Amino acid sequence: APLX
Amino acid sequence: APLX
Amino acid sequence: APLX
Amino acid sequence: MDIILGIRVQDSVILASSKAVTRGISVLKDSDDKTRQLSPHTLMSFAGEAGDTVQFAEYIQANIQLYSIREDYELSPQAVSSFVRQELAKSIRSRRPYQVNVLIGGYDKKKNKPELYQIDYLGTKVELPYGAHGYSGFYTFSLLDHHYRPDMTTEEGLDLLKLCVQELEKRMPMDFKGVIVKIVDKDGIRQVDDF
Amino acid sequence: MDIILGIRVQDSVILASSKAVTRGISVLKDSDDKTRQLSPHTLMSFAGEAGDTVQFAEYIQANIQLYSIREDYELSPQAVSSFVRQELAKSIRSRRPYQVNVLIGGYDKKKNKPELYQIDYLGTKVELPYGAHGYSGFYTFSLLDHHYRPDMTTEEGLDLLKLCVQELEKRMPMDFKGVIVKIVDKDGIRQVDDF
Amino acid sequence: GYDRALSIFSPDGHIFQVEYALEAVKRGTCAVGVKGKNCVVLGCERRSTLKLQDTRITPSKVSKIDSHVVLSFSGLNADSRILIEKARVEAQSHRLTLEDPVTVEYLTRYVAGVQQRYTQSGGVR
Amino acid sequence: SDPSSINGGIVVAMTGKDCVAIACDLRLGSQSLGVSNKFEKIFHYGHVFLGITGLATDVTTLNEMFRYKTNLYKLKEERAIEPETFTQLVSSSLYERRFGPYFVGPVVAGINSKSGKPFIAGFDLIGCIDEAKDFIVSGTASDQLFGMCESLYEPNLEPEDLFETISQALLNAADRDALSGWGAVVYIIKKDEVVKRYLKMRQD
Amino acid sequence: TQQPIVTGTSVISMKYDNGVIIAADNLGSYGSLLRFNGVERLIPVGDNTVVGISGDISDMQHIERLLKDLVTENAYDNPLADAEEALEPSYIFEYLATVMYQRRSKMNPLWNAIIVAGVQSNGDQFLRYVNLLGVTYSSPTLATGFGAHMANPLLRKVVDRESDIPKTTVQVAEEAIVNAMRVLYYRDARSSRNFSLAIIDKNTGLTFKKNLQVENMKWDFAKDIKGYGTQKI
Amino acid sequence: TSIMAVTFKDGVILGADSRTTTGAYIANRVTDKLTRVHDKIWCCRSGSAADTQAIADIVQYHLELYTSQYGTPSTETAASVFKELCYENKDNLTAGIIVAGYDDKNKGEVYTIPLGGSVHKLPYAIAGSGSTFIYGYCDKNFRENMSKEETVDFIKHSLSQAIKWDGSSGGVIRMVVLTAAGVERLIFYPDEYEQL
Amino acid sequence: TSIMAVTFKDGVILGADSRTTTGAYIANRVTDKLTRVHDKIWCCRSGSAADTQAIADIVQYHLELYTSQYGTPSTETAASVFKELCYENKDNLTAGIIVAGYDDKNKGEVYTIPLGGSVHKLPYAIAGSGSTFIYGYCDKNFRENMSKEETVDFIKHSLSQAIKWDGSSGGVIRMVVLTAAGVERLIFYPDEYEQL
Amino acid sequence: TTTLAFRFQGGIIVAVDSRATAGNWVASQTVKKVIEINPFLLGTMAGGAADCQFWETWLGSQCRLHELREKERISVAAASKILSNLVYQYKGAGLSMGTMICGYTRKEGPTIYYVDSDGTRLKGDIFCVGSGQTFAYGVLDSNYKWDLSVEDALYLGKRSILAAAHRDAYSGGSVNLYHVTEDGWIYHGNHDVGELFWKVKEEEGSFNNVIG
Amino acid sequence: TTIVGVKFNNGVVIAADTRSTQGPIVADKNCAKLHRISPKIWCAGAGTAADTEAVTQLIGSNIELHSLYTSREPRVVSALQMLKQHLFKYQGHIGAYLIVAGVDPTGSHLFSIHAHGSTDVGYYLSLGSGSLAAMAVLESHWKQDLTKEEAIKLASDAIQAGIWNDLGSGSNVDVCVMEIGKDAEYLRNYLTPNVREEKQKSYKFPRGTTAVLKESIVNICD
Amino acid sequence: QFNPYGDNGGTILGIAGEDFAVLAGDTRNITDYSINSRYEPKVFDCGDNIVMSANGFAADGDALVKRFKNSVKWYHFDHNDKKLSINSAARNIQHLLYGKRFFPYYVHTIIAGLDEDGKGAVYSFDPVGSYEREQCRAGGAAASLIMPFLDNQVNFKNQYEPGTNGKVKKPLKYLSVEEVIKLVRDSFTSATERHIQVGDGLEILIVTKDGVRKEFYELKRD
Ligand SMILES: [Cl-]
Ligand SMILES: [Cl-]
Ligand SMILES: [Mg+2]
Ligand SMILES: [Mg+2]
Ligand SMILES: [Mg+2]
Ligand SMILES: [Mg+2]
Repeated sequence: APLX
Repeated sequence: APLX
Repeated sequence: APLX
Repeated sequence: MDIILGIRVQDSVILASSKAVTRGISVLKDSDDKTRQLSPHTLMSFAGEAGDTVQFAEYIQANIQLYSIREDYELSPQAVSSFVRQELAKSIRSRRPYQVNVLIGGYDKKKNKPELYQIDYLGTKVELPYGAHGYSGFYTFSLLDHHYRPDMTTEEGLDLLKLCVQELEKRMPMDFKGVIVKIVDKDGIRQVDDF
Repeated sequence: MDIILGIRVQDSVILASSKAVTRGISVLKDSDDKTRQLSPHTLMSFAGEAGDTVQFAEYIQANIQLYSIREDYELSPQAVSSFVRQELAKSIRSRRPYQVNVLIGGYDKKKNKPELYQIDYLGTKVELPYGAHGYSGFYTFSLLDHHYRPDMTTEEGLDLLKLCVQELEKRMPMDFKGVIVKIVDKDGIRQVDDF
Repeated sequence: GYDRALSIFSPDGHIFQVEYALEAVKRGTCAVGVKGKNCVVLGCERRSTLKLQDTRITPSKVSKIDSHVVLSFSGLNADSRILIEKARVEAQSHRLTLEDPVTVEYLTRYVAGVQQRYTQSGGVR
Repeated sequence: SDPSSINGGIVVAMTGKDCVAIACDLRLGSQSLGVSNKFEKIFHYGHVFLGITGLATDVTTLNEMFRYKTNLYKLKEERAIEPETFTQLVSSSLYERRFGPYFVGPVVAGINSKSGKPFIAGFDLIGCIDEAKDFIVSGTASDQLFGMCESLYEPNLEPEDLFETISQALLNAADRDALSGWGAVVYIIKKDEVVKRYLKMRQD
Repeated sequence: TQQPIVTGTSVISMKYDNGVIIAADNLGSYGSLLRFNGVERLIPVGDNTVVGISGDISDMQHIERLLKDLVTENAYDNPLADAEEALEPSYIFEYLATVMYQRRSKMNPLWNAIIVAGVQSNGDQFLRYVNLLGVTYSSPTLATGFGAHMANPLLRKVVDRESDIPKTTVQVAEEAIVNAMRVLYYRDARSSRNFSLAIIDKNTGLTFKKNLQVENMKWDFAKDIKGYGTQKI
Repeated sequence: TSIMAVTFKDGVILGADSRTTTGAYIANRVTDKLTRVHDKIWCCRSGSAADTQAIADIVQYHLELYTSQYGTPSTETAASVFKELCYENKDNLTAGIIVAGYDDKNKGEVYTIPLGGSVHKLPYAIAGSGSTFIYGYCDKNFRENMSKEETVDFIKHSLSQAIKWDGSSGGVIRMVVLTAAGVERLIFYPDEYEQL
Repeated sequence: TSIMAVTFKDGVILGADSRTTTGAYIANRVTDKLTRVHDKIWCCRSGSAADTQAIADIVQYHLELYTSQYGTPSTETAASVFKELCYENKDNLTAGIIVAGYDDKNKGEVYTIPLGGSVHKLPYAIAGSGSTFIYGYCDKNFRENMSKEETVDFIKHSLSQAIKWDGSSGGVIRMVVLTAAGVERLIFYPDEYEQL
Repeated sequence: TTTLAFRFQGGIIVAVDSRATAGNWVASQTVKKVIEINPFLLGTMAGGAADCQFWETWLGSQCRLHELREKERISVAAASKILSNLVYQYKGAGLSMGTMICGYTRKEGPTIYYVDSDGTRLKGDIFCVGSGQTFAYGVLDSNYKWDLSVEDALYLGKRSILAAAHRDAYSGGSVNLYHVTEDGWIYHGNHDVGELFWKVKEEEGSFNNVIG
Repeated sequence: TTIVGVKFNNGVVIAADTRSTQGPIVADKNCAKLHRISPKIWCAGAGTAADTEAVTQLIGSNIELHSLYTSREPRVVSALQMLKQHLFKYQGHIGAYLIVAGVDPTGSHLFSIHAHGSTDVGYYLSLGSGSLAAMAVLESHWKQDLTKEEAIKLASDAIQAGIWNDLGSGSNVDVCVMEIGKDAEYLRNYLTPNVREEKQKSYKFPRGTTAVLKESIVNICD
Repeated sequence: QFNPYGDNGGTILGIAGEDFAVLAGDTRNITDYSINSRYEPKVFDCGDNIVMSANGFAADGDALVKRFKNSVKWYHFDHNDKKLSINSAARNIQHLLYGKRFFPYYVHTIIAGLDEDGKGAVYSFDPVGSYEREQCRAGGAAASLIMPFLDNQVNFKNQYEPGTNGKVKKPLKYLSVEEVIKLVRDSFTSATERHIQVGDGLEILIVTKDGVRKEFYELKRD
């Protein structure tokens, strides 16, 4: 999943 | 590898 | 165990 | 539990069920009757997980008997088998499913025909001329495929059944302590005492 | 494999071994002799992992027969049992151990005494008046504790053995297809054909 | 390991070490074999320069290889024990794999093969 | 213990010229053990036909469920449900059990009574509608069916020709699958007549 | 059984009318840490071959030493070492492919993906791939890692099949490679801006370009992007 | 991510990179991680994109409802609402948030909220995977009561290094200035900050 | 560990903390991680204490035998021997080593050898768990051809920050100076470097 | 698989199916599961296809070497024991074999040995091996007599495989029959289950479960 | 799947391929991956096919009711907000990866949504297994101030990259153009570059080839 | 943990006629969802009129072919340039495969050629060396799609003579080289439609007493  |  |  | 067989002939349904109850390395009982009468012309045999089997069988028995009293009428074998299937179909998606396999032998008085239904714990129903549950089928089915005829008498059915039990007693690893045999026909349910 | 029993009486050693060979859900054979003659007055019965049992038994047989030819002399039952124990003791720390349990029944001609040795796959040796391997002991030992006497005849030993087999046939889960019985005494080894 | 080729050919085409081994056989006590219609008999000489012997325990000249085959010999006594031992082991090994005792021809062929091997192996006589 | 391959079975549907065909095998087993050779996997509600492969208990349950729902539909709507509408009903009902699904592979087939258009559709076990002009396949020999259909199929086949194509697709696919076969049934569906044919096939 | 420690990312390459082009960035990553920036991952062998390597850098340096030793060994007792009996790209590749498959078969692989680019003695272009599994294949365009997913699609628009190779010039080919390296910098989290590029031509020979940078990038549109949906300010 | 917030003489400035990651693939190279929860209360988001977005939206809702009843909320109040969500749902969240705001009474304030949901009021804060590489640099270079231009340079140089070493950080450097004057957005491109 | 080596005008300087860790317990607070393998070729040890000691001893043996036959070995040669051990035994070793030496021809040289056993020649190198926190600081502050006093200050300030943020680093800062003049050992205590 | 072999008055009947399966995929319908070790010896194949095919051909080479060295046909006991001792050396490595060494010799007479990959070796009159063995046993046991004619015994072996082929999903294709006599083994044809089932159903009146 | 979205002058365009796969098998060679949420708000979906269809229909239904309730044309941010809050609630178990695009009174919009509930804004976006192939093209050829005809060309080129290079994508290219002040135009099978070649042989069987055991007329009437 | 195997996809097909044999295979090579090569041959002429293909894990496939080609070379050296018959090659390949029984070559092997009577021959192998002669065999990723089609068209299964009540089968006959190639081409185009790992190109090697001839055909590239 998209991480920052 | 098939069986019999 | 001992680490550095 | 383990061995339950069923054969539908011309005028009757014959159920055969093993007498052994084994727990661990001990045969606790050698005279266990793995069946319940649901109605005067409908008999159910069962096998599976300990406790679940009898609990399920008696629960079904109570419901069919309740129906009989309410309507003053006997449900057809087809109707009973559908009710039983639905209960198992509900059960399989429950928190703890009934792990019970059953055969339902009945004589339809309106049609004047014997009927044998095979239902597994998933709720998989089939009407058959002969049926079995567990490892029993792996010997009997091929034997019945050969020797079975649709126009057989009750006596011919019993001899055909003896042939199956003999094969199981020869090739099965476990001692199941023989079988109790019960016949379902137009006159109701009766037990064969000498088998 | 499964059931091997042994009883040492006044003048002889009696070994009883089950005839069944089961693989999966099929009894492949019902007349299997689970024993090898190591010398004229020494008999070994065996049970355990498939293949290992016969391979081990025949290997021991070859070695004792080789010894007999070399020295023109028969090794004592005690000597044979120690040799067998050491081989199993070696085996247990090998790359792939022999998973075989044995009973050794022999008649010592120098002492004029029957001798029964029980050895498991770890190399655990004990001399006993009566012995068993596997689940067999859980029924027979308590039965023999009660009925066994040290001064019994061979015929009394056979009746005592019948009592054990009857108990196993009643309470054991598996059908082991009866037993082959062999007697070891001063006159050597012979088989009881009607049991 | 000791490798020397001890058994070798000579100019005239003889292997002297094999021929000298025959001279050791010629020195040994006499041994005779006669076979009848339904039996075989093995006779053996024992030299009488040795009195005060104990015949109970002294190694017998005829040896059982199996219950149905026997072996006698002439020549070096110590050498014969090695052949007899190997023969006895092979007899049991044959029973184990073929599930039948050796034939006399087979047992002979094995012993002879062992003898032959020692005529073209390095470091052995 | 893979729910979609315990019992075995196959269903195939095809379109032709002013007609549709749907076919299925008759096997029901328990893994290696063949149990029944009379287990039909095609059902119909009015003129709409539904084939279902997968776990047999769910096959039976869903048939009973869609009979239930199409009967109430007819009573309230005062008309028989159409294939396009029924397809949506099947999709909704399956997705309702998104995180506890029926282990099935349904196939809708029929002709719209108003427009006369042949219609077929397929679903995965959780409701995804797969619409197709040509053919839909389902079951333990779906790979085999895809191969047979893709090669044998041509558009605008007459009912009698379409029967041969769908029959040969099913039979030869079933014979390369251990868990399928033991008899077969083919439904040929025209605007206002439906013919049902049992096929002769090898029984191993 | 291994796990890679210091790693190099994509290697990309393609054929053109007279030769081959290959490129790779100068980064040695240590997991998410962009540890080493002066790492050369293109290694020339003679004046006719360039071996581009991705994956474990310790294993790359081992392969460097093997190729170095191969040149030495080929020169032994070989008067035509700089002529007819010089090392061909096909010889160099088959050697590496042999080693890679042998090492995977001993369950102790060189954790790399390798592309051998060069020109044969008869003028034919050579371009072939091999990896830690010993898997080999050839194509007009070849790329490793992220390059396989992002570069290949772009390079295949120029040379989509064999017949497009004679129609592709060195100017057009290099332009596509340089563009692909920019796209990899936009989208690969273990890539750097700095890279090396090599051209092996059948006429002009081996041209090795160091210290190239990705340039002409598009970032200005970022200022207009505010929030993640409903945000106005 | 690489994110930070720094207080200074006139107020506070928030800073962030613009990269979104799905594995080693950059899913978004122009992401906005500096997010409004109130006029002059903003936050820097790190960790899960979904979690931090969902939290920020809920906080914005709470502060909008707060404002309708009780007027402008303090920066401490905003940080408290973030904490409550991050603490009580710690088992299901991956959110590292820095809250920054400007009051007229309290001037510039910075609160950092790590994974556990604890609250820490600081003069400046750094967070995200890329922050690890600039703890040394930021500690040595930060001074209190810096000017706007000095603070912008401090953040620019800091995130420049964080981006240089962290593979999970990159793209543009976004900044948001919070003062009495208002709200100013700044952007800085690779060609500038890379060669610092 | 926090370790580094830095080349400068007159040669090279090695630097290290003195902390040895067994869990969160400090097994030795005065450890010497700067290790002689030859007169003017030294190394910084990080990772497993046992592994790095065993490797260093073997290298020292190899270089002593090298010297007996072929005279003084180059710094590159020493690094190669380290590499050979670290690379070939990568599955069983946890050793992050920095090799530093002074030749008269080549002057000061630094080679870093990470976990995999790769070799990297650099102007300066940092390694160990604490190095992560000073990548930003070291990159911004390092210059080539520094003086002895400048290089000492650079290492002192760098390891000071590494120690400050890394729980696995601490104690005294040891240093070893390698020049034509000879070999000089330096030590710096907490009371000095903490308040930098 | 389903394979059987039994002893009777007229020698040994050997019957096998011809199906190979990779999971639920039917790989082949024409596999030779009787290996012609030599004109006098038959081996049946169940379990691993390669394991059985490779090592039973190898067995034939060892039997040939025996008769060259000993100037005499190998015994069924000795042949079976070469195979069993071979697989026992590999025990635990993962070989998969369920075989039956069948042959006729002067000293032994008609003999059948069951040999499998965990080292079991059993002399016996009747054996069924394979995933459909239980189905074959049922028909075989309930119909076997030592005094069966060569004609009847051939049918029973064929009918037993058909029973398994029908019920077992992993058995099918065709039936291969063999008769083993002193003189050697005689082949009795390949019988496709496709045609054989309907032929048996019609003529025998069995298989009433199936839609006719 | 390959799906893309591209903003242009006076609106937005989305596109998709038309292959659906179960494992390595192509289940549908011409499925529709472009969904309508509202007349002028369209959705491109990748991932679990049932989830994308179900979540787009549910939000599409609720958007219609919302539009009727408020007497206003639906906004893209409303569809975005409702989708993300639904997807977040289910913690990624609803495997819907979406590109949302459309026009409304506020203007023209383009978003993406991931299964866990995170959203992104952009002028060009790509999702699905062929997103890397598509994004490579978008990153190479995209520029500010695209025309309608340029955006359609760029979008369909990005889908083609996925069709040819990604095994998960194939068959045709669908497009939908949403321009401000105009009706949205759905271009089903805008490109069809994968037409099946003529077969070498007809496999039409002679009638009677198939063996038959029983025939019977089926009653469909009451 | 290191996994020494991979899947390179692709599919192969061997058919035997009266006086000829064909061995066909697609030219696509893949890993996961990516294409490695659109033209990477995997059907090889091995000398002595034997063609061979080992499909599955390409590294093992190339190694096996390499070893067999080498086996043919040494057979000539050791046996006075004797021609290696197809039956002898088959047995030799069994020993090559079974030699790695406990670390197998992950490939399905097929060889084709002419037997010693000049008649067409196809042999097929499992990964560990079990082999069998057949008229017909498909191998690889799309084997399950193609094989049931061949059963129906080559060996004429389930096809009965019209009007005969399903009593008499359609009788087997040898197919011409023209008819066989039609079936090969249609088999692969069908497999290309429904299997993602199959496409790009088709290469067919035809073996007669005159030698080995090649034919190439384009396939869909999506
Ligand atoms: Cl975000
Ligand atoms: Cl230390
Ligand atoms: Mg079938
Ligand atoms: Mg079958
Ligand atoms: Mg970066
Ligand atoms: Mg394709």
